[PDB]
Amino acid sequence: AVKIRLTRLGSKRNPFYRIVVADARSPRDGRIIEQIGTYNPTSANAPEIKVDEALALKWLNDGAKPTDTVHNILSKEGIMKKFDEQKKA
Amino acid sequence: MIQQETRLKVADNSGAREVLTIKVLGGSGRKTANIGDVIVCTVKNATPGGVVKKGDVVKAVIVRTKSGVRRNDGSYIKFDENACVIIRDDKGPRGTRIFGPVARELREGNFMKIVSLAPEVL
Amino acid sequence: NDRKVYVGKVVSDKMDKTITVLVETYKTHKLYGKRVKYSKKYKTHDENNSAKLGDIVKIQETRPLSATKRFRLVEIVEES
Amino acid sequence: ANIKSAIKRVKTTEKAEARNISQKSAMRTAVKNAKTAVSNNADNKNELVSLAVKLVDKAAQSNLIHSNKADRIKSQLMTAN
RNA sequence: UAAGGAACUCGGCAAAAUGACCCCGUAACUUCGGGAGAAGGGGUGCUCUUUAGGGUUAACGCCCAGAAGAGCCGCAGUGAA
RNA sequence: AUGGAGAGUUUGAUCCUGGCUCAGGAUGAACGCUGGCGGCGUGCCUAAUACAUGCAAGUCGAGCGAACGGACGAGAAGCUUGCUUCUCUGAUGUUAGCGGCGGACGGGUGAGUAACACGUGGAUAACCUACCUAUAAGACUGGGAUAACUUCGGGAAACCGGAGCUAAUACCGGAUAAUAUUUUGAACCGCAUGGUUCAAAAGUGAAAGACGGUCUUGCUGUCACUUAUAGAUGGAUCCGCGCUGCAUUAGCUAGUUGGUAAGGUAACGGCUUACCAAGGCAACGAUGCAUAGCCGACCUGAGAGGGUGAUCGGCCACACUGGAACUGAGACACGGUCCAGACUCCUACGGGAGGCAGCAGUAGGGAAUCUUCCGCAAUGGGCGAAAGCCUGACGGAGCAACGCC
RNA sequence: CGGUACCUAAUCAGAAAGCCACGGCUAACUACGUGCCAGCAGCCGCGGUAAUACGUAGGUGGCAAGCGUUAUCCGGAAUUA
RNA sequence: UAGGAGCUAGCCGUCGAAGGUGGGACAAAUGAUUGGGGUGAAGUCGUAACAAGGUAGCCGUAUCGGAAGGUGCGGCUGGAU
Repeated sequence: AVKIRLTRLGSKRNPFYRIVVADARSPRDGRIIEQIGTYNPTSANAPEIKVDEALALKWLNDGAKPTDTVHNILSKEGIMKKFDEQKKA
Repeated sequence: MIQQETRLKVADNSGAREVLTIKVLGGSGRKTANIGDVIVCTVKNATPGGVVKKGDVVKAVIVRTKSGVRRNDGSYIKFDENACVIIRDDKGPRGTRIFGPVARELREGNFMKIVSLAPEVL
Repeated sequence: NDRKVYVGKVVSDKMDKTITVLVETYKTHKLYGKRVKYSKKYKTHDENNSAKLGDIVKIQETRPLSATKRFRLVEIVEES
Repeated sequence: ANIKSAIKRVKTTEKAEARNISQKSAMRTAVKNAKTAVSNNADNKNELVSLAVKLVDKAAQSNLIHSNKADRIKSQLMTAN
């Protein structure tokens, strides 16, 4: 379906993911629906989680699914933890 | 019953289409050839491209005659047109495909390559 | 909503309810900036042979009722 | 080096089309005769549709036909009805 | 007259093949006339409808058809010359 | 308006005019000669030439038949006191089917295509949509087969030709409600037509498993199932404009040109078919020819801008060729089917097969452009709760000063 | 990928730049042959026994793992004004 | 019975890709030989034009001569007396 993924950047052996929620029928670096935020877990300490969680309230409620690695940083950073009450509507 | 001056359609893909027979190999005075005999012949009509070119002097083997053969059990087989196949003087063909059916007596002259390539041997 | 509602003026009403209005405006050479008049007729379907000769017909686009019939009639002003 | 799906699909679509030419041919049976027998004000001039509008929605209740084609059927069927 | 098809012969000599009518099409070259029936293609019996021609027109009926449909028969329908 | 000078060149000697030439940048460059190391990109531009081999799309016992092996209590002992040699408890796995999904994704190529193809701006009162998410209708009934097993045959072959059998959440018949549907009236713009209640013959779903604990089940959680809305996806249809050149291409079309009726499409009509007038299209160069995927993008220009596409992204077209269909929500399907063709291959000669423009590799041509490389660890996708497999996508290594620091 | 990268120490001043002219354009010159010959050659041109230009060799010069040639688009160029 | 209806099958005619030729058209390649042009050497002959270049040019045209040139008729000066 339409789903959040990990679309990367950066030079050799160094990724810079900006997340994208888009269809699974596209390639991993293909044309998108929405580039929400970035996620650079590859640092010395931080995962550098920048998130604009306002639009997960839309797409996860009418068709978008978190998928098995983009699902559990939301359970880690707390993006879906705010959605936990927002899914409790 | 192929003699001097008859025209045979060519039944392979070597680039010849029509061939005119010059001699029937065999003995002195041998007048007619039939299925299985080797003739020497000119190409009177070639296919563009193709290995053999117009005006060449080749030898062929006769498959398919109109007055076909008698076999030992008194059965006969006739065809509707005279055809031939250009050979490589070791009884290999010069083309690579054979079109049309082919008489069984081609195996007695050891033309195994022709007999294999043909759609069904009759 | 609506559809596109462009204007024109007839040239030749074809036999049995096909009028052909004329649109023309002014395009430029962008290398030069000098504009020049140019024309592009967009053929309208007349529903009841409403438009006449001389009429500065304002029409409105539709989806194709036929092979050419992309536009339908709203406004007709005069006749010669 | 064709994989086992291509040799499996050709036989299951041999039998699935045998299930598709089961009912669609039986529907194209029905549009050959129940179409030809609803007309001309027959014995069942208004009751023949209880098999026709039955079966053209039997094609619509599965993946046999488009529903707008089933709407296209009732367009010319119930105009006669 | 099987198969072959000018291999005959000084030489395709002789024979074979073409042929009527209708319809389609037709080159180079030319003194603009022609070439030209160029070449090359297709059709043709009988019965019934018919809308309709030449009309036999009075009209389909009286014959060929206007010529279109649907059929029937034979290996072959200008079935011979 | 951060740019805009140049060097020479017609004599016996000048001014003008003129082309021509070099100085300066860049290249997927390549070649002669040279060559330290890292950090980096790019990597057949020719033959859309032909291909050996490897080899690249799968998926699930938590569907249910099978059948196999088989742990599993496993007797009496086979007395060689150790195995199962028997039975059934037989799991899990194997099979190999039937089954649902996927096959249209990822990947590759620019031949065709000078065009709505692409770009860009609109529009559908002509739009569709499996799965996903939410919304409600709810899951009644009967069910044969059917591979598997047995049986006959071919052929070294390959893989088939026949005889009886087998389960299902597979499958098919019976009635159930819906903005279905054509018959009767009240909304406004886009003439036709719409708009949301209307009110009516109608219309039919249907799937049951492993199981938390219960109730030897119940909301069916799981994951579906089929009925009426939506959200979404991508695609369709219709008009603006940007879109090569030749008149040593001017007269172009005749289902054409408008309309008239049937189709049928998610819808439209000349789209085809019977009818009507020759009309419609045109020098603003229709027509035709030749050439070329398009755009973003690159690049240098003071700006006026216009040339490249290896790049790197978005869209279109293609998958030996040329046709026809099936299935599927979505195909006229790059490792589906049939037909026809051309090439190639195996043969025990009876008939069998194959389509590297998926990734390396081979030959060819070329001046020349990567290892018959590694691993899926990450990501990302596929069916499955998950685990698992597939990754020749991807992430890396090789090799090259070809180029940047 | 990968014990690769990195860090420690030991190490010798260790083992490493190439190329075209030195005419005027343009900064980098002089001798041997050489006798319009070999040959260079971006335009003008050098060599006919005293060549800075050829070919032979030291300096330098332009700048570095490149240098030079070849071909290809643009500026220089307002010869599409 | 499987007779109707349908279906598999059977025929029967519309449209078909490819094919098969068939004529051409168009395009490219090649062809014994040839005839215009360019470059070199200008080997050769003549000296036409530039000096009123020994007997001013120039155009359109026409004719002869291998060519240069020869002449003739209209027009032009881009010419001496």
